[PDB]
Amino acid sequence: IIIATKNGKVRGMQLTVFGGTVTAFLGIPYAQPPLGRLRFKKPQSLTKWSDIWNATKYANSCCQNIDQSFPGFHGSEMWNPNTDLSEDCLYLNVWIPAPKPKNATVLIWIYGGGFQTGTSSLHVYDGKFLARVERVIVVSMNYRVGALGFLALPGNPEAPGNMGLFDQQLALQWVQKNIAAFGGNPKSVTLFGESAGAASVSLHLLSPGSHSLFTRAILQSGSFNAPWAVTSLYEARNRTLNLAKLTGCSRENETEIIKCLRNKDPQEILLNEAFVVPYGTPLSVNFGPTVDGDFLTDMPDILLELGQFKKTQILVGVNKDEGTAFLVYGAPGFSKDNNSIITRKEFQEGLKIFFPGVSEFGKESILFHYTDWVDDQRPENYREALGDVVGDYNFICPALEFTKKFSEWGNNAFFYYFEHRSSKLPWPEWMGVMHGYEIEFVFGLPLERRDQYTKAEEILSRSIVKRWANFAKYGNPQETQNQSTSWPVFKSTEQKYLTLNTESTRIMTKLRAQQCRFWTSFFPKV
Ligand SMILES: *[C@@H]1O[C@H](CO[C@@H]2O[C@@H](C)[C@@H](O)[C@@H](O)[C@@H]2O)[C@@H](O[C@@H]2O[C@H](CO)[C@@H](O)[C@H](O)[C@H]2NC(C)=O)[C@H](O)[C@H]1NC(C)=O
Ligand SMILES: *[C@@H]1O[C@H](CO[C@@H]2O[C@@H](C)[C@@H](O)[C@@H](O)[C@@H]2O)[C@@H](O[C@@H]2O[C@H](CO)[C@@H](O)[C@H](O)[C@H]2NC(C)=O)[C@H](O)[C@H]1NC(C)=O
Ligand SMILES: CC(C)(C)OC(=O)N1CCC[C@@H](CNCCOc2cccc3c2ccn3S(=O)(=O)c2ccccc2)C1
Ligand SMILES: *[C@@H]1O[C@H](CO[C@@H]2O[C@@H](C)[C@@H](O)[C@@H](O)[C@@H]2O)[C@@H](O)[C@H](O)[C@H]1NC(C)=O
Ligand SMILES: *[C@@H]1O[C@H](CO)[C@@H](O)[C@H](O)[C@H]1NC(C)=O
Ligand SMILES: *[C@@H]1O[C@H](CO)[C@@H](O)[C@H](O)[C@H]1NC(C)=O
Ligand SMILES: *[C@@H]1O[C@H](CO)[C@@H](O)[C@H](O)[C@H]1NC(C)=O
Ligand code: NA
Repeated sequence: IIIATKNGKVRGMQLTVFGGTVTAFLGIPYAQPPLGRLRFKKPQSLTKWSDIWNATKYANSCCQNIDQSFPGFHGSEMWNPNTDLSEDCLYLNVWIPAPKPKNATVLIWIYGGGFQTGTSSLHVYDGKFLARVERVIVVSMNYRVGALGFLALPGNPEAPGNMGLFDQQLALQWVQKNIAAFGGNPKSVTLFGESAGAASVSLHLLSPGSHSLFTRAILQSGSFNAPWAVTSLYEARNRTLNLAKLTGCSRENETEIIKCLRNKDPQEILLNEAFVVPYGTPLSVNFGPTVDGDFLTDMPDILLELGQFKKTQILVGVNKDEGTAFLVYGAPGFSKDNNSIITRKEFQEGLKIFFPGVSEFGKESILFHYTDWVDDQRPENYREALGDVVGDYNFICPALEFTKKFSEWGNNAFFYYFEHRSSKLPWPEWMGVMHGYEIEFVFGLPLERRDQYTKAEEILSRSIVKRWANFAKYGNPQETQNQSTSWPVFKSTEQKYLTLNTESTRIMTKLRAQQCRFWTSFFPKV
């Protein structure tokens, strides 16, 4: 029931899972609360406590703006924080198998949400199934988001940037110093995350300070080379200064600006974050990763291209309809409550939404490459094209390009294409296999029979869970016992990938070849 850590004792709680037992430690602090004069600073080491810390409920989520477009709708609200927002939010969770394992592989989850939102306490991130079923240890942490986690005055340690990434780093550090006491093997740590969490994972592969803190990496629908993932030094300052003007904190001394932003209430910072950009969408990564010179020593496209990253195996993948979720947050003619048949004029209006600072020719080039129809009279043509545009540009092609470049330096890489639409999916059918809806299969929620997933979904999650765990444990995402399709390595010549679905698991090649030649070779020029 009680584990002694380097900083003090913590008490867990027993959970009944599938006729077995999992020990959860929910809400272990891993840093000094980044409060007062610590706001905007890198996270500070925690002083010991003398009592027994009670880790029996999730801690506070970090301060963040909430998705409000669909009040009462489970499809959006399942992603909103489900614990109190507070700046006092630097906590982590541990699920260990019962009985206490001897030398168990550790899985460390990093949530996404644009670097502006998200929390480790969400139901779909519940690591008790992985601990029960595969006897791995699951760790997840809260990390600062938005301006409070990523506001940047580069060089200035009062606000250097990438704080939330250093939050993540300090938690991986905690697992190294402490996870052996829980029965974990610190020499066998696999990072996994989704969306901005997957982008985070890839930045840890790049950051020298994280290289000794994990073994392997899993990137679900995200990588640092995605266009939303890294803010420029120009942008980051313009955004910091714009936040300052918006809060009356403009000063000539940059340090005085920070001190001024320290005396504002969390809510005034949050209210003004959306408006630091003029191209202002609910899907703006207003404050995100930057080249700080500490976490990130150089522009990550350069480090990737020239082989400057941790050499290890990666598991990378994407969902079939990455882009559809984002169309109901602004694109004209779209609704989750109808089939969103849009016209040519509405499609073009959508490109202006999602490509705000792009030339007319750039937008026409997108229209040209995506509107050469197999049948021009099919009314869903423009609706599905805009979805593919947003998903190929923002997720599928950056992940493929990341996998190609990473594997060219000699490491094994495995790529998947997830094409199963959850039977319990509350969004309409036109949105397909949505961004974020593999997560529940990965965490094994379909393994609970009471949760009214189908039998085929239980088997798909069970196979996925096995492959994730075999990858974490052995660097090889096979399922070796149930005459499963063998998952080949992804090589930049042949570019083989594995499809994930309830019917047949297939090996295909060159996912989205035509679309990604456009996005990776032509569009960066425009
Ligand atoms: C850099 O920032 C300036 C200033 O941003 C404005 O003020 C902030 C407090 C916030 O409210 C933003 O939404 C504002 O736009 C940007 O300059 C503005 O640009 C728009 C059009 O691009 C124009 O209509 C405004 O009048 C401009 N305001 C000022 C004060 O110049 C600028 O576009 C940003 N980007 C770059 C590259 O400079
Ligand atoms: C699908 O719905 C959109 C959104 O309109 C809203 O949501 C509906 C479900 C319903 O509750 C309406 O009362 C709402 O207005 C429709 O987009 C609107 O279309 C009309 C007419 O074309 C236009 O006047 C509005 O400006 C549009 N609103 C936008 C673009 O935000 C769309 O037409 C619907 N399409 C189908 C095929 O049903
Ligand atoms: C939470 C996860 C990541 C699992 O799933 C989703 O978020 N969705 C699924 C359906 C509900 C919606 C929830 N989101 C709320 C606000 O969270 C964000 C703000 C800002 C930029 C964000 C996000 C999220 C991605 N980004 S983004 O990758 O940078 C991007 C930006 C612009 C165009 C395309 C992609 C959406
Ligand atoms: C920590 O928890 C101790 C034991 O509490 C036991 O477990 C919790 C979940 C409750 O169900 C409680 O009724 C049980 O006795 C407490 O005795 C102790 O006071 C707690 N410490 C702090 C600082 O809150
Ligand atoms: C755990 O495994 C590592 C190698 O992966 C080994 O060096 C270490 O001593 C092991 N600890 C145990 C078995 O307690
Ligand atoms: C104001 O600027 C001075 C030098 O320009 C420097 O001490 C620091 O950045 C600011 N002063 C304080 C007390 O923070
Ligand atoms: C393999 O098949 C058996 C049934 O024959 C099933 O009970 C088990 O869960 C499957 N294992 C995996 C890893 O899919
Ligand atoms: Na081309």
